[PDB]
Formats: sequence, structure tokens, C-alpha cells
Amino acid sequence: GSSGSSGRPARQVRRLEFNQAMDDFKTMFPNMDYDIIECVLRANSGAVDATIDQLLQMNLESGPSSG
Repeated sequence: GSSGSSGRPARQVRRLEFNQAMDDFKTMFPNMDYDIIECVLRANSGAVDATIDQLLQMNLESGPSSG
């Protein structure tokens, strides 16, 4: 029947990607350590967009900007 109740759909999968990420980071930052990479992953709480900027800067390090 379904009448009256009209809510929005909310699925539950949150597949997310960690294994792949690690690899990406492995290729993105070789100097990085599997412990570090992940550290960020967790430190940031599963967030590539973040985990990236993280290692990004890290690799950069107080220096020239370039661009």
C-alpha cells in the first residue's frame, strides 16, 4: 500500500576504497611509508581527497611554490 509515509531513499553500502587508495598513494608518494600513508588515511578517517593534500604538502615541505 504505502500511504502517508513519504521519506527519502537511504542506502547502506559505503563501499569506499582503501586497498586501491594505498596503491594510488604508493605511486603518488614513493618516499611515503605504508605506515604513514595509512596513518593519514586513518588520521583523516578514510578520505583520499584529504589524505592527498596531506601527503601532498608533506612531500612539498616548506620550500618553493613553483607553477
